[PDB]
Amino acid sequence: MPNKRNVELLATLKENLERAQGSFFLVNYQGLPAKETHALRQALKQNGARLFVAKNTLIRLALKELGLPELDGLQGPSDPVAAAKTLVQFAKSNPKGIPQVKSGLLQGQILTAKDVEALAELPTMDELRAELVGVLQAP
Amino acid sequence: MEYRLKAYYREGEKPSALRRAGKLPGVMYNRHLNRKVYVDLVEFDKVFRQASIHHVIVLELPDGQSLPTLVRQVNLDKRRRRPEHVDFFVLSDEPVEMYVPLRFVGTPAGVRAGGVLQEIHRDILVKVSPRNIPEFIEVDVSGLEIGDSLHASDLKLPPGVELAVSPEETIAAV
RNA sequence: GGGUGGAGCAGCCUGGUAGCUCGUCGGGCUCAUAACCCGAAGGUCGUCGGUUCAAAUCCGGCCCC
RNA sequence: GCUGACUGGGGCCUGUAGAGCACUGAUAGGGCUAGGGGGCCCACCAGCCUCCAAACCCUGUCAAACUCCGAAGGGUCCCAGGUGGAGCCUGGGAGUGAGGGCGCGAGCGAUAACGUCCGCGUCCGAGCGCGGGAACAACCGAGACCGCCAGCUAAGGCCCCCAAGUCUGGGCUAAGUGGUAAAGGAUGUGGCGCCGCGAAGACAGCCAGGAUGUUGGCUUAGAAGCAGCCAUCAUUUAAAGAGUGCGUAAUAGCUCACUGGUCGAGUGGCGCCGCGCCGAAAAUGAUCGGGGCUUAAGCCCAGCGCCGAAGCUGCGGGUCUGG
RNA sequence: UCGCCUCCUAAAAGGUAACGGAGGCGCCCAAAGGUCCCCUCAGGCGGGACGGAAAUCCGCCGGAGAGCGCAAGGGUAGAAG
RNA sequence: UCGAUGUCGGCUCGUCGCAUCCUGGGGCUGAAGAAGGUCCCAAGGGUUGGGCUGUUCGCCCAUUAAAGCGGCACGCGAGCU
Ligand SMILES: [K+]
Ligand SMILES: [K+]
Ligand SMILES: [K+]
Ligand SMILES: [K+]
Ligand SMILES: [K+]
Ligand SMILES: [K+]
Ligand SMILES: [K+]
Ligand SMILES: [K+]
Ligand SMILES: [K+]
Ligand SMILES: [K+]
Ligand SMILES: [K+]
Ligand SMILES: [K+]
Ligand SMILES: [K+]
Ligand SMILES: [K+]
Ligand SMILES: [K+]
Ligand SMILES: [K+]
Ligand SMILES: [Mg+2]
Ligand SMILES: [Mg+2]
Ligand SMILES: [Mg+2]
Ligand SMILES: [Mg+2]
Ligand SMILES: [Mg+2]
Ligand SMILES: [Mg+2]
Ligand SMILES: [Mg+2]
Ligand SMILES: [Mg+2]
Ligand SMILES: [Mg+2]
Ligand SMILES: [Mg+2]
Ligand SMILES: [Mg+2]
Ligand SMILES: [Mg+2]
Ligand SMILES: [Mg+2]
Ligand SMILES: [Mg+2]
Ligand SMILES: [Mg+2]
Ligand SMILES: [Mg+2]
Ligand SMILES: [Mg+2]
Ligand SMILES: [Mg+2]
Ligand SMILES: [Mg+2]
Ligand SMILES: [Mg+2]
Ligand SMILES: [Mg+2]
Ligand SMILES: [Mg+2]
Ligand SMILES: [Mg+2]
Ligand SMILES: [Mg+2]
Ligand SMILES: [Mg+2]
Ligand SMILES: [Mg+2]
Ligand SMILES: [Mg+2]
Ligand SMILES: [Mg+2]
Ligand SMILES: [Mg+2]
Ligand SMILES: [Mg+2]
Ligand SMILES: [Mg+2]
Ligand SMILES: [Mg+2]
Ligand SMILES: [Mg+2]
Ligand SMILES: [Mg+2]
Ligand SMILES: [Mg+2]
Ligand SMILES: [Mg+2]
Ligand SMILES: [Mg+2]
Ligand SMILES: [Mg+2]
Ligand SMILES: [Mg+2]
Ligand SMILES: [Mg+2]
Ligand SMILES: [Mg+2]
Ligand SMILES: [Mg+2]
Ligand SMILES: [Mg+2]
Ligand SMILES: [Mg+2]
Ligand SMILES: [Mg+2]
Ligand SMILES: [Mg+2]
Repeated sequence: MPNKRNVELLATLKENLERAQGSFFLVNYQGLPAKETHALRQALKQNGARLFVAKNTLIRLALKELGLPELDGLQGPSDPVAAAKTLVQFAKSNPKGIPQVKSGLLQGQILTAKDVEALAELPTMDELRAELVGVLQAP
Repeated sequence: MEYRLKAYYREGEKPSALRRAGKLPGVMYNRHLNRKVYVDLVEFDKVFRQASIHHVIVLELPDGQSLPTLVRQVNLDKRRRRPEHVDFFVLSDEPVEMYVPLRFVGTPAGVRAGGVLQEIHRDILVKVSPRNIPEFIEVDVSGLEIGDSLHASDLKLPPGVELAVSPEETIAAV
């Protein structure tokens, strides 16, 4: 029972569990289209942008284990910068070229339930929130 | 590493029956002792395949003993390659003769270009106390070039050792 | 038991290199020839596996005579 | 007239079987090295380096005419047991001097012959008288003085022919194997075993996807994986061989290496044993003695019974020989 | 092919067959015979003028493989030499 | 089996085997078709006339769907030659 050379060399490599704001992490269908989601195979020395391995490995016996415990999302089992470069790397989320790049289970640290209406399909939160200077604050 | 075999006792007991029950007869003897013994064949195999006389066996005798031994003679039935007796020689004060397997890091670490190397390759008989019992002895430095004959008077010789054979056999060849 | 440079044949035996003649080619001697004295090219030695660092040169099959 | 075959105990004699390599030779591989074998700065003539290559060094064998060893058995002598259609001695009468099969050990043969020739046993011969073997001189049982409508058994048998079990248990085979002939062959079958992967989840399948400059350098009207030689570069990786398949006016279109996914339990390989299967074609009409039989009326391991001969018992008689 | 001798076959006494295997004898020696006293091989390694693998010599080593008139076997240096 | 079992070839009459020559089935093909190649099933029937020679067998002529190989005391002389 040599038990999954992945579960040592690709058990997330015991890597990037804590790195990259160890909460909030990933979702949605390890991948349908090899026709419209490019930007692999070309970053001059390595990709480091798509996925590594093994959805099923960690979704069972990778416990809370150094993230930030929050709870609200969509369903069960099926990038470094947090909540900002969401759809600025891949997966434009319906159509994206191949329809229904659907969903998963997410939890960051504050009050996120649906998250494709508020933080996924390219919103404005760090530049459009400049409306707290004379709106609802100063007469 | 050492191994263990459970080594029951026996006096009469026509040996053809011991085979008919799956148990391998043998003998246990040394300078001060000789008794009739027999082991189970099945566990003997799983052990002796790696016991491979170079290594020591404890045999953990019934009668409360635990008697360490080196295997020295195995008469396998001429017909079917299957053993039909074991000679268990009891290690005692010091020293004995024995064979020790060799490891190879010699020249040119396997052969230069696959030409004339064709050396003498097996374990070797040594004389040593029953304590400095080496697991293997690496055939050492690889400066024995094309056509060199640096014979058995040769490599490392860990602490307990003796030229128990021809001081020069042919350890390295053409 | 034979199958070798174009023809004829030696070389196998005794396995570390295939050669004479004639033909051909060119030269020597002729006044110009014939012959003659000299070399030139060319085979891998039916073919198949093995041997050996080597075998047309050892071994055995098939082949054609 | 206790001397005999056979037997017990001893004492020496032997050179087979088996094994062995020390002699005699034969022998595979390596080492180390005369002499060749070929090659070099060549004749001072010796300078090395890798098939032959004697003796020697291990490492492995072979032998009727080799033996460092060597049983069992066999022969002989002594002391004993053995009173036997036994032994010995003298003498009278013969017949026989074509043997044969079987077992074991050989030789010739072809590790052929119901072959041939010795050896030791046995049997037919002469027991072609009796039971079994279907039938059948010599295989198994057993040495037939005669009589009996009595008994027990041997080989072999007990479903019917056909006497006695369709007897008892526990396994196996599905071929009519039994009622067969081999090298070999193979998801037949039933057991023992070993390794291999698997509940962060494997083997089936059903979901996805194998995209690069992509001309892969090189080939090349073009081979842009799939006509071929491939620097088989590496840009890598949920994954993707510049390509295992079909595709092919180079492309369009297509599939499999490989991960991931759903379902969620065993899975795939190796060896062994018992029995069976293919391999399996011959000459009038078929069949294992026949009919028939398949948890047997077939094979393997137990066991209980019974049947069964001219054998042994019983009863009666006959002679012969002892006492 | 035919008598004699040696080995094998010949199955550990003797004996044992075949157009089975493989070899010899039909002589020789007045010294090769009798006896007494002596002496020990063959090879192998070094050394040694003409001498080489060897002629003869010295050294050490060498339990019998030499020799025993001729085949083979048995025997044999504590002699048969 | 020698107080006999007539030895080859032909003729006549056959019959049986199948390891099939043709005919009817069939698989694979480097099977386009046609026509073959090869292996499988199949013994029901069929399987020619001539020249040569004692011949069997062969080799030829002309044909054919094809000119099958064996067994039967190399079938068959109380049937013939
Ligand atoms: K007596
Ligand atoms: K005796
Ligand atoms: K020897
Ligand atoms: K008489
Ligand atoms: K007899
Ligand atoms: K008799
Ligand atoms: K049957
Ligand atoms: K004298
Ligand atoms: K008669
Ligand atoms: K006759
Ligand atoms: K056909
Ligand atoms: K027919
Ligand atoms: K003829
Ligand atoms: K016929
Ligand atoms: K007649
Ligand atoms: K006739
Ligand atoms: Mg006696
Ligand atoms: Mg023997
Ligand atoms: Mg012998
Ligand atoms: Mg002894
Ligand atoms: Mg007496
Ligand atoms: Mg008498
Ligand atoms: Mg006579
Ligand atoms: Mg006679
Ligand atoms: Mg006779
Ligand atoms: Mg006789
Ligand atoms: Mg007799
Ligand atoms: Mg027997
Ligand atoms: Mg006879
Ligand atoms: Mg016989
Ligand atoms: Mg015989
Ligand atoms: Mg006769
Ligand atoms: Mg008679
Ligand atoms: Mg009769
Ligand atoms: Mg009978
Ligand atoms: Mg009878
Ligand atoms: Mg009889
Ligand atoms: Mg009587
Ligand atoms: Mg009875
Ligand atoms: Mg009985
Ligand atoms: Mg009855
Ligand atoms: Mg019953
Ligand atoms: Mg049958
Ligand atoms: Mg699967
Ligand atoms: Mg039963
Ligand atoms: Mg009476
Ligand atoms: Mg009488
Ligand atoms: Mg004798
Ligand atoms: Mg005898
Ligand atoms: Mg000498
Ligand atoms: Mg001698
Ligand atoms: Mg008559
Ligand atoms: Mg008559
Ligand atoms: Mg047929
Ligand atoms: Mg047809
Ligand atoms: Mg056609
Ligand atoms: Mg005419
Ligand atoms: Mg005529
Ligand atoms: Mg005709
Ligand atoms: Mg005939
Ligand atoms: Mg005949
Ligand atoms: Mg006739």
